[PDB]
Amino acid sequence: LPPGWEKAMSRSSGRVYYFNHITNASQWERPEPARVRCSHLLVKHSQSRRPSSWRQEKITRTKEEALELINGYIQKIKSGEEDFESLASQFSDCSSAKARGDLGAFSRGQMQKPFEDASFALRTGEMSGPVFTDSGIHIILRTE
Ligand SMILES: C[C@@H]1C[C@H]2[C@@H]3CCC4=CC(=O)C=C[C@]4(C)[C@@]3(F)[C@@H](O)C[C@]2(C)[C@@]1(O)C(=O)COP(=O)(O)O
Repeated sequence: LPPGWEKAMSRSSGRVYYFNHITNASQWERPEPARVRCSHLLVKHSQSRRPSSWRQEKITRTKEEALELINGYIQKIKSGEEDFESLASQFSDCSSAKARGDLGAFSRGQMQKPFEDASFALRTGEMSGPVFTDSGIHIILRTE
């Protein structure tokens, strides 16, 4: 399949699914651009390189607590209960929250590598799983 995909077996149901080890995306169905546009939702934690945001002057949550928050947001976005944009605007620990998480367009070479690799491995309209950087934990949405 496309870059980074492996076949796996559901631990609960036993049904085949597909997992991407670059984006941390997972899906039931069987699955590089010079520039991409992405949005993100960042949840910071106490070990983030800058443990502060517009939401909270001192970010004290643990990495484990941050991951739980990220996992919950992913659930709500995938279920359609919430839009990615809505959750980014409300809960992202990044100044880009004011722009619905939009970071604009970019080529490779500009940023932290796990974020870059995930961004360039996503298809248009596809969303990542939890992506870990020195900043915290990200959900990334490729928009263009
Ligand atoms: C890992 C994220 C993603 C970064 C952005 C990727 C795209 C980009 C390309 C550029 O050419 C210039 C800027 C951006 C838009 C980008 F690099 C930056 O905004 C920084 C981003 C969000 C980031 O590193 C961050 O979350 C820093 O947060 P803290 O510093 O608080 O730890």
